Amino acid sequence: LIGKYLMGDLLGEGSYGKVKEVLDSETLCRRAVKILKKKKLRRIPNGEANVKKEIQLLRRLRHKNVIQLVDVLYNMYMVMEYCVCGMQEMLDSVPEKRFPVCQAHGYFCQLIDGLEYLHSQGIVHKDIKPGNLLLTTGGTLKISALGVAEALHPFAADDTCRTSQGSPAFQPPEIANGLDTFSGFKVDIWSAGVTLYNITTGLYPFEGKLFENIGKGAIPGLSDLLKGMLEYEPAKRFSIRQIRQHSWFRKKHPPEAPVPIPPTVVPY
Amino acid sequence: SSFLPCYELLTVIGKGFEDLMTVNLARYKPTGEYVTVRRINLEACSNEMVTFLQGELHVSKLFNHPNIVPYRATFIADNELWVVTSFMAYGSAKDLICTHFMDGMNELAIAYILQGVLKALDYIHHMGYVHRSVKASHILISVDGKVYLSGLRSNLSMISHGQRQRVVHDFPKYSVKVLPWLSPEVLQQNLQGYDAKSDIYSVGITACELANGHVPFDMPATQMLLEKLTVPCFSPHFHHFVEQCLQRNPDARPSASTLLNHSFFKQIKRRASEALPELLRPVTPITNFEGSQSQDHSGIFGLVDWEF
Amino acid sequence: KSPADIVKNLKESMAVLEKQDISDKKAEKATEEVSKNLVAMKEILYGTNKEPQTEAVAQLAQELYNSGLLSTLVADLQLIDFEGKKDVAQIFNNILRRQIGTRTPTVEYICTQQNILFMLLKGYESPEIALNCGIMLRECIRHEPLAKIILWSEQFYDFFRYVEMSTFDIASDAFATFKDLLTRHKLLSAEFLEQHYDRFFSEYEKLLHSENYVTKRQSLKLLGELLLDRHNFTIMTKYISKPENLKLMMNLLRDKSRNIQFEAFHVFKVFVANPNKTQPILDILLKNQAKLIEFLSKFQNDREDEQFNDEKTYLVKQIRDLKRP
Ligand SMILES: Nc1ncnc2c1ncn2[C@@H]1O[C@H](COP(=O)(O)OP(=O)(O)NP(=O)(O)O)[C@@H](O)[C@H]1O
Repeated sequence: LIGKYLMGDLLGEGSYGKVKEVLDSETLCRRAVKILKKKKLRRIPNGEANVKKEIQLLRRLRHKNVIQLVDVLYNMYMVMEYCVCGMQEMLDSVPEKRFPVCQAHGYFCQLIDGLEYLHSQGIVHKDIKPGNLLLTTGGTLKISALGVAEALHPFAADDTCRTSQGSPAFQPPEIANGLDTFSGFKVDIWSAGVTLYNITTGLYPFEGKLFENIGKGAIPGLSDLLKGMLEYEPAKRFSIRQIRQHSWFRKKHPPEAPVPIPPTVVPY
Repeated sequence: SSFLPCYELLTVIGKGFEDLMTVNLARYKPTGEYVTVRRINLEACSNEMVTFLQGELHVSKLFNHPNIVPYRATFIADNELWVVTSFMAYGSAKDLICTHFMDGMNELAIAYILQGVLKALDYIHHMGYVHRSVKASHILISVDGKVYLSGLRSNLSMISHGQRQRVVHDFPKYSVKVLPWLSPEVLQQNLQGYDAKSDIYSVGITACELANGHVPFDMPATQMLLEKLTVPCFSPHFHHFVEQCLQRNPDARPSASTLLNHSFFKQIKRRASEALPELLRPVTPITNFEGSQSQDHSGIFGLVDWEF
Repeated sequence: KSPADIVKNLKESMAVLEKQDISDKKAEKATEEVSKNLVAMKEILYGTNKEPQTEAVAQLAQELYNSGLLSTLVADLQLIDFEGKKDVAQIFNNILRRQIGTRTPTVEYICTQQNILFMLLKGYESPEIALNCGIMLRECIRHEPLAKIILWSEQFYDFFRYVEMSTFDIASDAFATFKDLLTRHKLLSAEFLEQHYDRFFSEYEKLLHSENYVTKRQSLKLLGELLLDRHNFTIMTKYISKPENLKLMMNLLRDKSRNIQFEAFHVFKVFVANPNKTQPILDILLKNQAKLIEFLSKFQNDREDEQFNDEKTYLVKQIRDLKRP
């Protein structure tokens, strides 16, 4: 028990904390709690600050495709809406390590919806990747882990940015070089392009050490759409409008068996 | 039958929606007709709550059926939302239980009540909705036997993306009170989700509530979840009818339309209109609203400087 | 009986109901024929429980386009029975979402027959069809080219009346369509708000003064959301530069209602956070500096929210640090 929440089994454990399932004891709503060891945060550089920051953002954000923050409790515990699985977990469950085009496409349009929303709030996510994209039981994609996101100023003219701190593989060539100021949105787009590249093929567009390889700018075999998202020049790189209007996005692909989602409260 | 936003408010006849809603008997001053006015201080609702309430109105204007309470008018007065509906003089079936039939109702009376409910659910299930609040407090008996299903607020549509979904996964908001009446697969919130066959589980629950006079499972909410995940419990046919409603597997629970065909409904001869007033025998409804009897403590059911 | 058969009977039977004035016998048969066929259409498009037949749907769509029946069913929705009107909308909603390759054929159809959109719009004025007109318009406006046609039209401004309708069911429906048009297609709504600024906000201004509590509260919430969307940057900087808008926000801070004043607080913050205030905006804030500091400090001390407490704090500091260039 914690507030009106009683605890369940481990669902996952990223870098920051262990995530356990929870159950609202008054309403009976299935929820999830991010559990953060106060002392372990203090020794993650900017760990405390990243958390308070994410809590600030999630408190003023609301969209079908952004993860919902429900409550915050102390003594630390972030109560989140429940998701049955994260994207990377599904990829990890099948030998192929990729989705059929029809499945991947739905996820990708859901992702564009969330990104468009967040950008319109001036949020630059900075860590778009399958491990950060979760799924409800109703197959709704939720962009999660706003840990390293940069809220732009409502009076900044541009989406100009300065820091990286996203996941190394999903980083663009602007960052694999320093640069000093770059469009924040176009960083999200390269990152979307690397996740789309992945969910569709099973492979990553860059190996690694890592940064030297990205800051040099190869497709396997949609292809036009992938080059556009993964442009080395941010100017020539697709805007979210250009993604929406591209024929691969607009096409309704014929739906073959998709990855079903891989195979907690009774004792308590 | 037009109405204008001018209503004499009287008796509190019920409450609801987290206690934000008062239910009033009222006199429509123009015509002299007695109706129900449902009122909610919107000042006390989140923007979301208002939207949720806005959804109930839409759905009600969509539904048209003889066992569904119709809404006659909706408008803003000052900071409150008012929904005008016909007055069901007997009250709800929860009134009748709590107020007089504390140890439960007569089996024939239950046969009519459940019949009306199944007819309405057949219609809403065919319209592509799931009710999600089937319970005795949402069953109104008219001034002359006509049974109505209410509680449209909880109605979720299964038509999504202009297509019909086999299953839904939506945990209903503002549902704390309803919890006991919800199917196991509503409550467990996993990958299978639920469908129209969840309200048939609630029919079985409502069946035990009418027959017993107390809801299945007053205990805390988590305890009834542990039990749901066992089941509650007269003519042989009725027991079996209940046993069918309450089956663990939804696919084995029969629909509203084929529930209609159960042998339990064979005992129905007259129509509920020519037999139900008689079955709620000891209880006489209220006719004379021109008296102090509407201001009696009992209620009316169960009678026997900026600088610019 | 085939899709072409169903469409033909439907087209014919509707012609009958439209016909000036005829025998009662034929109106009953046609009414039945309208209901019966609409049921069969819905059931082709949605299936039963037999999923939607891929091939019959193709056929039915092509017949609908050629028959003109899609335009007819909207215009003469009043002549159709209760359950049939619901079916019209359901059918409409479904063929609308039809998609072949990169093409969306029904959007293309309507683009050649745009009076369908305006007829649906005008539906808010007939109580017996407003709801189904609303349902169909909201679906239409999911599609960018259809939203554009409405936004760019003279009759768009009728929404300003439709949302002040004394029937809350229809008023709420109309405002939901209105909110949607302004917020879904983000590049379109900025284009629209740039171009039609003066007339839009002269009408919007009116809504912030509505005697309807729900109208005021909602127009204000919506204004805050518009102003903070980055796509609307240019619109914001214009809105926050006009003294009258500042006066209005400042005056709504003192309103009867805790909820309205909170919304005004959320527009008001935008005025203050501005680095590039114009002189008269600057001036009002200066004239009221001490009063603002006293006001904001006491402002709804009855929540402990935290984010809100942080917002007041940030604003008070903003106000204190005010000077002249
Ligand atoms: N038309 C009516 N005629 C007579 N009684 C009514 C009528 N409408 C409502 N009531 C009474 O008012 C009660 C509450 O109305 P209801 O529509 O059930 O609100 P609610 O929000 O669902 N309450 P709850 O069950 O706590 O969620 C009913 O159970 C009846 O007792």
